[PDB]
Amino acid sequence: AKPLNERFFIPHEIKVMGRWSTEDVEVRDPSLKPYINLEPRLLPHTHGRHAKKHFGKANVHIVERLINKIMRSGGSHYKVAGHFMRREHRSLNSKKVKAYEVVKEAFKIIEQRTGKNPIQVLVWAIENAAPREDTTSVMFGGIRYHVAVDISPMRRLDVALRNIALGASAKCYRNKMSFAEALAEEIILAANKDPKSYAYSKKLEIERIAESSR
Amino acid sequence: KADYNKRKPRKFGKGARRCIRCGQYGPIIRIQGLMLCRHCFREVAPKLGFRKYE
Amino acid sequence: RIIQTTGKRKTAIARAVIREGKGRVRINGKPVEIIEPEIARFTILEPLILAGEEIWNSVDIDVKVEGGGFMGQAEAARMAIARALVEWTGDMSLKEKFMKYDRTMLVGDPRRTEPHKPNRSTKGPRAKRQKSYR
Amino acid sequence: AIERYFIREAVREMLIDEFLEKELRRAGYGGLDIKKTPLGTKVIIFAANPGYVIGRGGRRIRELTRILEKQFGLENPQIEVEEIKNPYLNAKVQAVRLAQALERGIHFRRAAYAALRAIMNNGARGVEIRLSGKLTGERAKSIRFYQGYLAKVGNPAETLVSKGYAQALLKLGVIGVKVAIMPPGARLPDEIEII
Amino acid sequence: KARIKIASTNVRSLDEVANQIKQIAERTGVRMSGPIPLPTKRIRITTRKSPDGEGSATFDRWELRVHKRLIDIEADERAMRQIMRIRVPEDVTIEIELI
Amino acid sequence: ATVYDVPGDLLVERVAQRLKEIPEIKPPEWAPFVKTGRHKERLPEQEDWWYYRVASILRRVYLDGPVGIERLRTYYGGRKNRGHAPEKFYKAGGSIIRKALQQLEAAGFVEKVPGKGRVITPKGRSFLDKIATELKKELEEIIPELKKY
Amino acid sequence: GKIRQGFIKRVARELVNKYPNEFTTDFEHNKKKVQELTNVTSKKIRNRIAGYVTKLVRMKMEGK
RNA sequence: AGGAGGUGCAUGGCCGCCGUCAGCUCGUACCGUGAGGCGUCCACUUAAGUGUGGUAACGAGCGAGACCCGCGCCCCCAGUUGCCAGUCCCUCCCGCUCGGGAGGGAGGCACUCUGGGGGGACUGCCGGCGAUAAGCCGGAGGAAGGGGCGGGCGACGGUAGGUCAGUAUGCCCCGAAACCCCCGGGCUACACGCGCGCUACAAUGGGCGGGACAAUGGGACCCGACCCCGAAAGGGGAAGGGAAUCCCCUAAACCCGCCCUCAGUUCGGAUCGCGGGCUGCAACUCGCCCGCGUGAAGCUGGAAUCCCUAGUACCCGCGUGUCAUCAUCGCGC
Ligand SMILES: [Zn+2]
Repeated sequence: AKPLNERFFIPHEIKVMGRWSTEDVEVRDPSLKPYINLEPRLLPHTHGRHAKKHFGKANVHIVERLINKIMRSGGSHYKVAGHFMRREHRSLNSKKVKAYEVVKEAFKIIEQRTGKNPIQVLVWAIENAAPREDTTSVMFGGIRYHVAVDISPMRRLDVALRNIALGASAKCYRNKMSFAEALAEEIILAANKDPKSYAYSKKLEIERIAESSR
Repeated sequence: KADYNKRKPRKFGKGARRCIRCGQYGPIIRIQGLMLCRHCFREVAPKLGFRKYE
Repeated sequence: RIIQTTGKRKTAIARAVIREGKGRVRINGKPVEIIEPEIARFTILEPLILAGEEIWNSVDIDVKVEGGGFMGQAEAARMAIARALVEWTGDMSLKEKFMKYDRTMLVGDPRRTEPHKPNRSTKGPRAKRQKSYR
Repeated sequence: AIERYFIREAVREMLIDEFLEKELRRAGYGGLDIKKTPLGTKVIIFAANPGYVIGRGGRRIRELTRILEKQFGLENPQIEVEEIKNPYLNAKVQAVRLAQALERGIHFRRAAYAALRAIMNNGARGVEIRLSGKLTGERAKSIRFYQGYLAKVGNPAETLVSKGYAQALLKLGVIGVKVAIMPPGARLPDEIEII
Repeated sequence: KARIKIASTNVRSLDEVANQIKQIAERTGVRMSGPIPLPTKRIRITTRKSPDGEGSATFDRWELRVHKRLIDIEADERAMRQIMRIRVPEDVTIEIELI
Repeated sequence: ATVYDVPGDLLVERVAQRLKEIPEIKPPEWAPFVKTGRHKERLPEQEDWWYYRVASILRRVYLDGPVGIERLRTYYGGRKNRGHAPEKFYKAGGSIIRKALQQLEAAGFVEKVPGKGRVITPKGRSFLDKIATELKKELEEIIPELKKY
Repeated sequence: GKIRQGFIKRVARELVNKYPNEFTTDFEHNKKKVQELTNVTSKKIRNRIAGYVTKLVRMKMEGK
C-alpha cells in the first residue's frame, strides 16, 4: 500500500516528526505563548516524565500533548454529542504507536488540504478553541454565589486540546470517517472558526455562560 | 466378615490428604510437601523458620 | 580500538560496542535502517542525528539487547549508543547538547514496576474491587 | 530438590517438639534440639525438673526413645537432658508454670504478682503478663500486669522479646495466659552511648 | 578436581564454612576457585490470616530463603582429607563430587 | 548480503514464490480442508498458503536452527476467541509443520540433527542468501541508506 | 516531615557540648567524627546526628 | 470411646472494624470535701501527644518515630551450571569476496548477571519566609531532595462484631443412637430480586498469510526436548533435568499486505444436532477438549454509583494455589 520509502523513512534533521519544521510557526496571543512549546524535537515522546513535576507540562511538545490526549477512549462518565463512547478493548488508551500514526496521518491530510504547516494550523485551532472566562461558585457567609472567573493559560490549553480530541472522537464514532480524517476535520474547522467545530462551539458556549453569570 | 468401620484406600480427591497436625480436609497446603492445614501452617511457620519480610 | 557501554530500561539490557568504520549501525544483527515500528526506529536513531552526519559515518556500532518489550529495548539501545558516542568523541559540546535535549540519554531511567497488592492484585497495586454497600 | 530435605527436617522437629511438650508439660519443658552424627542422631531436651523427665528405673527414657524412633522416624536417637540456662528468662516455661498454678487453685491476682516479682528479681528489663478468660464471674474478661521496659511493635520487638502462651483447664472453662519478657542487656536502636 | 556444594538457611554459617575451606586451600597451596554464590532460592507462601470467612480479606506472605555456594578445589589426598573433617554445622548441608 | 539484511515479510513471500518451482514442495491432499491451527476461526484466504508457510518455516529453521516441531508449534500458535471466556494463547497443529519439514528435507534444504532438531543445509543457506541479496539489491535503489551495509 | 527526633537532638547537643573543638562546619568531617566518637550503627542516624551537629557549630560561629 | 450435634450471650487462640488514627497511661508535687483536674493546656510546626517557646509542674512508659525487607547509582571480592566483548583455529554462506555474515572449538570474565561486604542523600549548600530557633517554599550539584520509592511491624481499651464447621475447651444433649463404615441421590433445581465479573453492542475494527519483544514461578508415578502417526483434540517411543546445566518457554497487545466499507453485517457468540478424544474405579443427573452445521439478546445505556495522583490508571497476556480432569477465581509477573 504505502510506498517503501515512506515505510522506511529515515530523517536527517531535527524537526517534528522528521517532516515538518517549526521555524516559521508563530503564536499571536501573549497568554499562551509561554506555554505553547515549539522546541526542536523529532520524536514527540517524553514517556511519563514531567507528570510528577509541578507545571512540568510547559516543557512538553505540542504534538506529544495531542498524541497523549487522543490516546483515550472518550465518553466514559461524560456525554459529548449526547452519546457515550465506552469502548474498552477497542480504545487507543495505552497505544502510543497507534496514536502517533493517527496524528501523523491527520497532519498529512491537513497539509494536503490547506497547503500550510500542519503545526501552524494546529496552533491556530488551539488559539480559536481556547476559552477565556468561565463560571464557578464561591462560598461566603452561609450561601454560595456563582461568579465569572478568568482561566489560566495552562487550563486554556488543556481545555482546547481536550475539546479537539473529544470532537474528533465524536465525529469518528460509528461512522464511515476514519479517526485521522475526523481529527484533521476538527483541526481545520476549529482554525476556520465555523461553529461546526465542536471545540469552537464549546468555547462559544462557555463564554456565553460566563457572560450570563457575569 | 468384620470388614467395616474401615476407610477405603483413595489415591486422589480431598479425602486422600490429611493435615498431619489436626487432620482436616479442604484445605491442605502441599507446597514443597508441607501437607499442613492452612491455619496450622499460619500458626507454625515461625517455628519452621519462615519470616515475613514482605 | 573499541569502546563498550551499557544501558538499562524497564527490564531491557543493551550492550553496545563502538568502533571506527563506515557508519553501519547494526542492532541484534539487523541494520538500524529497517527497524520497525517507525517510533522505535526514531527513538534509536535520535542520538546519531544529534551527533551529526560526519561522526555517524565515521564510527560504527554493534548492539545486543535482551529483555523487555520493543520500546524498552529501543530505549536501552538509545542509552548505550549515546554513552558510546559521548565516550568515543570525548568532547563536551555534544555532551551538553545531549543534556539539554534529553537528560536521560546518558542517565538511565530509575522507574520500575510497583509490586501488586491484594484486593485486585492482578489488576495492579492501587486497583481494587468496587464496593456495593446496600 | 534441596528444599525438600530442609522442609522435612523442620516438620519432623516441629512434630517431635509438640509431642514432647504435651508429654512433659509438667517438667518445665523449655525446648530441645537435634544434632546429626555418623552413628545416628542426638536429641538434647532442656527441662527445669529432670527428675520427672528421667522418670524412675529408666522406663520413661526407653519409651521416649521408642516413640521418637518408630512414630517420628528418627534414626538411632540418643536422648539427653539438660538444665534451663535461665528458667525465669524464657516465657514458655513461666507461662506453663503460671497455668499450672492457676489450675492448682492459687488466686490469679496473687499468682501473677508472685510470678512477675520472681521474674524481675531473677533479672529482666521488662515483663508483661496477660490473663484472659472467665475470671471473677461468668462474663469473661482480660487483665494485664506489667512493669519495666518492653517493646511490642517493630523488628526489635519481634526479635529481642521472648513470648510464650499457655492454657489452664479450670473446672469451669479455660484461661489463656500470655507472658512477654525482655532479656537483660537488650539494646534498642533508639538509645546509644558516647565513647 | 572436587566440587563442593554448600547450602544453608543462614548466610553466616556458609561464610564460616567457606572461610574454613579457603584457609585449608591456601595452607595446602593448591589452586582454589572462590566461592561462587548461586542464586538464592526464596520460597513464598501466601495464607489467609482469618480462620473464618467473615471480615475483609487479608493475607500474610511467609518466606524461606536458602543460600547456596559452589567451590572447585584441585583434587589431592592431603587437601581432601583436610576438608573431609569440616565442622558442617547442623543447618549447613554439604555435597561432594569428583570430576 | 544475508537474511539478516532484509525485512522478513518480503524475503518470505519472495522465497515462497521461488519455492513454487521446486517439485518436492507440493501441498498435501488435505491442504484445502484444514485450518492452520486450533486457535484459528476459518480457513486461509490464500489458495497458495502452503508455500508461504513452508517459506516461513525454512526461514525459522535458518535463523533459530536447530528447531523442533513443538517449538515451531509454539511460534505458530496465537490467541483464540473462546467466546464468553477470556482469550487465551494456544499452540498450532503439528501435521503441517511436520509435513513441511519432511518436504524441505526431501528437497535438500534442511537436515535433522538427532536429539536437537532441524538445521539448514548449505544448499538452503545458499538459496536463502541468494534470494536475500537480490532483494537487498532491489531495495538499495528505493532507499539509499542500505548501500553501506 | 524532616524534623529532628528527640534522641537525635539530645545526642548531638551533648556531643557538641563535650567536644567543642572536635567538630567543624564541614559535614564530611562531622560525620566521620560522630562515627568515631559514638557507637552509632545506622547510616541514617549517624548522618542526621552529624547534620544537626554541623548546624549547631554554624549557629555557634554566627554567635547567637 | 466417639459426635462437622445446640451454645462464639460461658471461653482460649487468631481475624475484620473505630485506626498506621494519635492517642492511652505512670512516680512525686499542686488544686478541689468529692467524682475528678494539672502535666496531656496555649502560639507556631509536623503525617504524628513530631518539635520549639510560654505555663503549676518536674520526670517517665506504651504507641509514632526508630527498626527489618526489596528497588534505584558507585566501589571491593568472587566466575560455575552464569556471560562471549577482544585474540587464534576449523566449517559454511553470500554481491566471488576489497568487504560482510553464521556455527563449533579451544580460550577469556572484559560487559550483563548472580551474592557477600562497603560508599552514597544527611535540609548537605545558596536565596527567601517564619522569631534569629521549631520548621517551610524554590535553586545548584546529583542516580536518587525533602518520610528517596513500595512493603512488614496495628497501643491501652471497645466492638456480647465472625469463628465450637480448624485445632483446644466448660455445661447440656445422642450414646447402639446424632458414633463408625458402604452404595445411590442432593449441595449443580428455577416464574423471579440483588452483589461482583467475563463477553459484546464494531472501523480507536472482524478475518486471512507474514514479521518482532518479557518477567515472576514450578517440575519425581513430575516437567518432558527430540522423533513417528493424526485435519484438531489427541496417540506411541524417548534424551536431559533432584534443577544458574534439561523442560514448562519463540506470549498477547503492537507492526506490514490483502478482503470486508457502516450493515444485526465477514459485529455478537449464547442455544442446540451429529461425530471424535482426555482424566477418573465410575462422566446421565454432574467433568473438560476439538471438527462441521445452527446463529438468541445486544447498535453506547435513567435515577444512582465505584477505583485511581506515575511506571500509578487504562489496555493485554503469562506463572502459581486449588488439581487424577476442570479457572471467567485468589495471590504475583
Ligand atoms: Zn490443620
